[PDB]
Amino acid sequence: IQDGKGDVTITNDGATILKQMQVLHPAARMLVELSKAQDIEAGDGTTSVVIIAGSLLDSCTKLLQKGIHPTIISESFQKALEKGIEILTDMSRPVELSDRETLLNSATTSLNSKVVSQYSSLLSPMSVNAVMKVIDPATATSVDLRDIKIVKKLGGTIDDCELVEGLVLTQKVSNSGITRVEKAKIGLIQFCLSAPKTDMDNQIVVSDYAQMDRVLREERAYILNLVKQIKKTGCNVLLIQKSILRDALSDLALHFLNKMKIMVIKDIEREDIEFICKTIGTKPVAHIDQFTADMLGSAELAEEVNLNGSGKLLKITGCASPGKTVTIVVRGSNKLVIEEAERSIHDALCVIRCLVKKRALIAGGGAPEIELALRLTEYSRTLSGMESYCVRAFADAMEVIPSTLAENAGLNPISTVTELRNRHAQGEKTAGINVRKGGISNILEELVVQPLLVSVSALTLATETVRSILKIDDVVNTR
Amino acid sequence: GRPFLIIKDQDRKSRLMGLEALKSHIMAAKAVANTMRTSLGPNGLDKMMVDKDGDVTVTNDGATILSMMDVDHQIAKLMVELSKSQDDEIGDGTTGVVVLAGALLEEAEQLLDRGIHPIRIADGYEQAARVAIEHLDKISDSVLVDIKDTEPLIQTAKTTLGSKVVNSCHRQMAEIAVNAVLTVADMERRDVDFELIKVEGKVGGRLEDTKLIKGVIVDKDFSHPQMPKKVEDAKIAILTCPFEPPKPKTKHKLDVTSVEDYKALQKYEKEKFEEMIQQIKETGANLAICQWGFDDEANHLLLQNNLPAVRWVGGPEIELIAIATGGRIVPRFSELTAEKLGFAGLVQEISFGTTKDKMLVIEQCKNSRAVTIFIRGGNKMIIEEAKRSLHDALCVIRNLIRDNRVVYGGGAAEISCALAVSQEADKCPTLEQYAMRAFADALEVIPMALSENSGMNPIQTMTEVRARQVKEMNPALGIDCLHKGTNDMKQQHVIETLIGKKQQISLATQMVRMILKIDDIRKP
Amino acid sequence: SLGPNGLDKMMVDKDGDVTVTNDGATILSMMDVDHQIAKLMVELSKSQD
Amino acid sequence: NPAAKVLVDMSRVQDDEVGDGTTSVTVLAAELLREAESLIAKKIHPQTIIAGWREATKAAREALLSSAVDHGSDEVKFRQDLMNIAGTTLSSKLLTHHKDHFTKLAVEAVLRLKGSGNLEAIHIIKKLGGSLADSYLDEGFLLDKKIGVNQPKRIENAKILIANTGMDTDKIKIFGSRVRVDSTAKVAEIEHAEKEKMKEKVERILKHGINCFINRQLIYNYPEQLFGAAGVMAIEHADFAGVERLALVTGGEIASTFDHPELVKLGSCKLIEEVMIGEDKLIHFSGVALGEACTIVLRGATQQILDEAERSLHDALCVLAQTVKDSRTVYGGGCSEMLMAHAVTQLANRTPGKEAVAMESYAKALRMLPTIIADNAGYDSADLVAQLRAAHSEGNTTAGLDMREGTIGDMAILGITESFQVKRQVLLSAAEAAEVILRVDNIIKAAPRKR
Amino acid sequence: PVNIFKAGADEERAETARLTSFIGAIAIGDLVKSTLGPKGMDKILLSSGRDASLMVTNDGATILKNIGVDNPAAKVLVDMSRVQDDEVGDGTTSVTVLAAELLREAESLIAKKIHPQTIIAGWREATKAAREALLSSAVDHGSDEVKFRQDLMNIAGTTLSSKLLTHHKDHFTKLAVEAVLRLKGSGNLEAIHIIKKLGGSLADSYLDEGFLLDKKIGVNQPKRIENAKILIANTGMDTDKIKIFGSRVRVDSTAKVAEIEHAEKEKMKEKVERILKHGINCFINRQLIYNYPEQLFGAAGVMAIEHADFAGVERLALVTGGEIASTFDHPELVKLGSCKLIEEVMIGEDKLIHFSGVALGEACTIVLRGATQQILDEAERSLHDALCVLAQTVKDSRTVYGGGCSEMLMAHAVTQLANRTPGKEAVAMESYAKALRMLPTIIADNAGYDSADLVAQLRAAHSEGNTTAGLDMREGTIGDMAILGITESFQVKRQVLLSAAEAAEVILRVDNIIKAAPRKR
Repeated sequence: IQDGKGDVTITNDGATILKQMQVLHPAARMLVELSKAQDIEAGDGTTSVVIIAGSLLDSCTKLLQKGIHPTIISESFQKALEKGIEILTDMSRPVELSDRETLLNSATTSLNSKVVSQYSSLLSPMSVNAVMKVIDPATATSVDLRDIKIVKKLGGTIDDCELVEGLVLTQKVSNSGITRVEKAKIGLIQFCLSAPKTDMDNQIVVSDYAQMDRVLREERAYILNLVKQIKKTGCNVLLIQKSILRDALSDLALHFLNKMKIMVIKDIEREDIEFICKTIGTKPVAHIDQFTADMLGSAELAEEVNLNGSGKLLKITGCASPGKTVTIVVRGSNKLVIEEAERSIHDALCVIRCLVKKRALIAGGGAPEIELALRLTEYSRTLSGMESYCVRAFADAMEVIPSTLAENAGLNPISTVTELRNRHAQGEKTAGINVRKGGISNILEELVVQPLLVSVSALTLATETVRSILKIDDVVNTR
Repeated sequence: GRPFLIIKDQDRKSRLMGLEALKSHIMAAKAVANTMRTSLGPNGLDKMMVDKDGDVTVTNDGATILSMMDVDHQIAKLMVELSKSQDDEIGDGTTGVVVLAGALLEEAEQLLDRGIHPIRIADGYEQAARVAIEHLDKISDSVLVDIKDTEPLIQTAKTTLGSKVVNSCHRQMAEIAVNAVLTVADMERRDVDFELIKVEGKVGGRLEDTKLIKGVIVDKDFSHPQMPKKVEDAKIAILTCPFEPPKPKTKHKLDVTSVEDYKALQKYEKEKFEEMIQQIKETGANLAICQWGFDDEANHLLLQNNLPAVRWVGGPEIELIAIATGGRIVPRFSELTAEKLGFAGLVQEISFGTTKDKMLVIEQCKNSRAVTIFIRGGNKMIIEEAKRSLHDALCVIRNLIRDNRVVYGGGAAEISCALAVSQEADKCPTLEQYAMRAFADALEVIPMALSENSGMNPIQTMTEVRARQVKEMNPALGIDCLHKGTNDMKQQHVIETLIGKKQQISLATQMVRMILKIDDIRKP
Repeated sequence: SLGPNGLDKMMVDKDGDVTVTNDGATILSMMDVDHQIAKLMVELSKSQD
Repeated sequence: NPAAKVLVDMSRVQDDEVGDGTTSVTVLAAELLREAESLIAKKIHPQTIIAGWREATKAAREALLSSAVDHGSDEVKFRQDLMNIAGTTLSSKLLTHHKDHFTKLAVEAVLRLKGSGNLEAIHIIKKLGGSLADSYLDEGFLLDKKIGVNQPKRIENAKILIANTGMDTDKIKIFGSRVRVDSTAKVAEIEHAEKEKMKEKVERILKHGINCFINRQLIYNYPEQLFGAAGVMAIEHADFAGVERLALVTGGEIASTFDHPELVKLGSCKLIEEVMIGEDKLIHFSGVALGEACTIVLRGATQQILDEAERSLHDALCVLAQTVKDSRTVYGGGCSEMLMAHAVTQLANRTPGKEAVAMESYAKALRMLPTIIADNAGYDSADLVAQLRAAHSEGNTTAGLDMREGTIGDMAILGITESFQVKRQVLLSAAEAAEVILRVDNIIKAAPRKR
Repeated sequence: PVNIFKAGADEERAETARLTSFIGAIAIGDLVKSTLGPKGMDKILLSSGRDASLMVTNDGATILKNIGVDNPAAKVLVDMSRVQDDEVGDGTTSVTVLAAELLREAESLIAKKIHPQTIIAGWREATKAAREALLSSAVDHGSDEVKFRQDLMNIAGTTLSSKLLTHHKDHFTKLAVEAVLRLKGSGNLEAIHIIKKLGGSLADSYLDEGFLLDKKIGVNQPKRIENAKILIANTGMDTDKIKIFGSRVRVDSTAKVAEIEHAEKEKMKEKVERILKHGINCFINRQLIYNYPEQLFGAAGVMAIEHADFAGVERLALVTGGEIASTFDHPELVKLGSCKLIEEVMIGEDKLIHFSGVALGEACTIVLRGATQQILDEAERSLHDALCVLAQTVKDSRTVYGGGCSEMLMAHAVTQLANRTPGKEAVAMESYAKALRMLPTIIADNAGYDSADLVAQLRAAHSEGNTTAGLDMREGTIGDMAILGITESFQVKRQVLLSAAEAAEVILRVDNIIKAAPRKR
């Protein structure tokens, strides 16, 4: 993907792809918003969902030439959705968060459709370990992505993308002296280490020549004593929050810290400090009088580390706080592989989040669609009338996506459709499409699965979207 | 390597290739087929359209509609060509065949998105057309038509006029058309050339006035308007030369070297004139049929000779007069004799009253060969509509010259052929059943659009009619064409041509097979 | 417009606002007047109001 | 719009047929389409409307023919009906303002027809000025040409022969002849020979002993001088219509051969002399043999008055000829309409199903016409239409809207007789055009023929 | 005979003006006539200069909101729809299509050269008679709890037919009812909260047994509290500037400045202790707060909530039993908010704070986990309309009959009046009555039934005196809604008819459209 501007993007997830296009047609916008919804609730699967919606649209087109009224057509839509709920429910199974292998199968199947899919050997542990460090294996049923922050860095290779439970800082030690202390002491400051200024204007007026030297020495001693009270705890690292209208770091105090051998880092963003509180357990200090060991944490080893010859970045690790936050570095050839790895990791994370959220797994491959089609045909045959035609249309619409699965895998669509129809028509379920072999096979030994919520949301939102669209009948131009 | 001009002027050069080209084909063709939907066969409407020069022409004779369009895409021009072909072949289904083609390509575009080579679809369509035409020939019933029985032909034309406004009277036209065909037909050769019929129309009057005249009509008045106006049974002659003295077709310079030469020429001029008068008066023919006009001296002489004649009569009308009168062609008075003269039944002058036109009819007591059809109506649109409709009717009768040229239409043939196609296709291996079923669907497209055009609840109509004609087999159970119940077509008796539907099927199948193949495109 | 059964006038200003009324001054004021007698009479009806 | 062209063409067809009601058929078609758009806005199958109107129109035709009355058994009643219809036509146009002065005059002209069409036989002359009352129909015949010098100035009881001959150059029918001599004396001889050939031709014609002559083509100077040597009246080149009119009124022949001085019939008249008409000269032809063709004199304040006068009187002449052709008439405008509406309504009582509302819409569409007539008059419509519906529902089939005032009265005594043939044709044509235009489903404009 | 207008200034003082107004009005009417009855289909308002912003809507209020016109009559009707939607809710569609039909009547009448004042007077009298008849038929309830509840259920169910949410009517209408129950008879509209969270299904939505907040918490605030003593505040707490100005710090040494800083820290701690003297377990701040107050609060360890909303804090003060305070000298003269548990909840992909077991439940919070933003927007519009109708029917307990029942009732009453009325007015009123007959007709047209048959049957039934006769929209038959349960708000229909009457009055009394010369653009 490239726009009219300078940047370019490469993508393999339908959601973001749809995001890049902008179309002056309402239907396209409707599909884009549907993809947005599937992302927010699931994150992935948009690789298929919009095509499924278009399949249902062409399916109902033939009924529309048949003359069925849109209202009855909508009622059949609702009923087909309701039936498909239990049809999906049929071939599900309970899952466990203790066995890692089903979890890894879920993650890898989620990441079949990513550019870094061949790199699953290294990446499958990464996202999974990211998920456990956030929530508990016990009763959680609620996962936040903002518990996790990922840093983007150019250069390096994909092999350098690693997960650590520590805190990474993009800021640089302004002091070129002490830059690595093991078992150091950590501190955070909210206020500004500067000349004492008042809320209103402050004017240190001078009416004598001795007053300049007097005030200079007095201010030196003042800043000295403040930093002495700071050092009184024996701290070894100080973080100073980013400040505006005032310098959070003092040059004279900078020399003082250089003398006292403590790493100095300033200009830290306002928000993720709480992340830091969640990361290393540190607590802010807003006044030196407040200052106490109660808002001071402990660390094992923190250092400004090199990127193998690609710059220096600040890392913190080894803190005893049982935090629920993580971070991952990403390296690669150029920013494009960075975006690809980022989106793949995000898809894996959201997939595992939903899996723990709603613990219900459904086999992918080919068995689900063909089971849908078979059961829905035999349901259509049971309800004669314009209903029967609509339901047969539903049953024939679902086979579009597996036809693509055959096609884009270098296979004839119709032959594979016939084979899956025959195999699953004999009661032989679990018949999945094999991308590698190139045909229908037991999807269980193919390790191709996905959570129930993925397909449930897919078809439910598709059905409601189609119903709203057919409820849409007129357009008027506005400004 | 930097891009370089290989093809002359690649700057203004536009190429399309692959599945997207087929997408463009199918979308344009579906749009056209749906454009031409609402005039189907026995019952429909008429689409009105104006051309570049600002002429109003409306009909359901679909070929005219497609011909008078300044369309843009090539496939549509191909459609117009196909329509012209079918019209010049039969004259009915001028929209039926194009809607069928649109249906076939609907099926083609559906199966195309299933990932199959177009060769498969074309082969399936060809086999299905084979089966459909074979059964259509098995189901048509032979009609024993003789020279004294006309009722089946009357109902044939009556049904044919369905959806064509000429069904106002709906009865007399069938009779006059059958009579005209019988009078003009060459039975042994089975040949009827329509150049023998002067299809004419004049605005005003009513559709009741639609008549057949067993003779000829001429649109020239008396050379002497004071001369008596009407004659009963007469004898005519046809002279292909004016009444001027014979001058050769070689450049001639006649010297006059003496005054007595002047007297000789001024005497010889008249002497030739009255000599011609005596020649033509001797033969006894009442009428003279000339082509190039002549001088007023002949007019006054015939006034004193009381022998009617006309002048400036055009070529084809001269020939038709000669054909009807039974005589031969007399180039000059040397060939003039009482033998080759043509006997007249009666000749009379009319002016259409209020009008200032003059028009002579020749009605023959003895046998005739060239007849004339006259039209009275509402405007030139009415006149042209009646002309084209009756002309298509004449084409229908000419096709109907033979027996077994009729099968029950009104859409029932579509159900029957669709059923036969499905029955044959079901007992087949794969990779073909899809295309054949697609052809079957294209077949029942016609009754669906029929019921739509009638305004009947479509899907239930086709369902019930199909069940009725499946449980008991007959070629006569088609949907309501007169919309009054009685779907058994052995009562309504939609009586329409066999070869018309067969040719429509063949044309549609060949044309879709053709269009399926154009997969790579190039425009400037 | 004269009479208790008068037939009011509804018109638009230059900005796109709809005004319906029956009296003279409000009509004449927001009526676009180009001729100078027109403006004189707008003044006149406004004074009468 | 193509429908607009269709309407103007139905108007031209109705105009060429008879006239004086083209407006009526146009209005009726438009109003039918008004109810048509209304009913299709009530979502109705068009074929149903078409069939309903076809049956209703058939029934109305039968009823109206049943109401048709024949006449012409006598002279006074039939002539009175002719003045009636003439004046009724004059009401539709402006001629009403002096319709009386026209009416009887017009009647006489149609008397001179005596069983033949071609209104071109009737001649009309316009000159600016005068007055409409000053206009009158000639008691004879008129011609508009000029005469030579050596011809006389006043003649009577002339004998007339018509010709269409070439006497300008004596062009010999053979082209290619040429003089091949050397001495110009031979040229003088041959020119004297040509002049004497023309003299002998003039002798051939004059052998008929006619007293007056007309030739359809140009009378050349030498022919004119020879005629002056004879000293008789000869009329120069003219048209085909003029010579046909003269042959009708005098019973001569258009002669182009003159070897038979006694085998021809000579035109007859009694007085031929010019009349200085204001600033114009026209020759007066009184005592003509046959009073078949006539010349009408028109005068007016503006030429537009003359143009519309000629148009309207041509329309009136067409209607008069049409009613002379068939003496089947009906009662005045609207009353025949309203009784047809009554019959269609009675069918509506008999008409079940959905076609009933379509055909009753048809019925009120018909009933709309007298409403429009009343509106054009300037009188209340609803009261008159309801009251006259009551009147025609009681069997009083002769009452109707008064022509003099906005009241109701019998037109039998009022004198409004309506030509049955013309308006039955109008009804048929309107029905046909309406069904044709209603049979539409699709308008597709082609290219505008890019310049 | 002389030009008098500015370039671009137009005046049509003939029937062309009324022609233009009428065609614009019809263009309005047909566009919306597809959005009526239980058979309506929705429309799209597509944009090109608004950076491709689209909204799908069924209640024509937004439709007339998003379209302008040069013909001033169409804008007049747009403002009429504005008014109608300002009163209760759905019926803008009704009143607009009714106005279209009445102006079509006016077209037909002007087609007979009639002075319009006759029409005006006749319609005045017809409207008076119709309003009197409808009031005489005003059916009232509320004397019983079950009867009133079922009346509200019938009104809500009938109203959801006109919009999309009918697909889960039983899961929506009833739910909305309890919302207006939580109003406890208070006239406030701005207590119900509207929440849109794409993802999930309209059936996945629910009405929580409490309240929710969508603001960030302080740096160190507990995640969960029980039996919360709740206080709401609006002061500085942002280093609490003294509010006095024209006062300057002007010294010669910085030790004094240090003491001033220490003193301001102490003063802020004093403010914190002033607040804590009252004693709370949950604090609320309508606005932001600074790091030092946050450290003091963390020392206290209580819940501090920052940067709330004025309407939301008003709602929550109504809800939890407290009121907002700004001075804290009185641990004795304040009422404290109360809740059972305050916990954390993750909804959609957004973080909310959950009030469970609130001491009171006055205000309402309706979460919509729909499937698209546009469907969410139209769902919130529809629920706003439905809750407005619910509040109005709680206000006035009198109800009426729909399905044309009351409509044909007034139609037949006007019919009888016209029968006993002489002059043109009668048929005009009859046509006026016929005008009313078009309204249910179009409803059947939305269904696409045997129109004339149904209209004839209803007129016969109402002439017979069956005053509960209506149209069955489930099958296309004629029945009694008292069996079916099709009841509506008396106020709604009453004001619909009255507003339509006055709109027709003003529109018909126009004679000359004069469009001023455009300024520029």
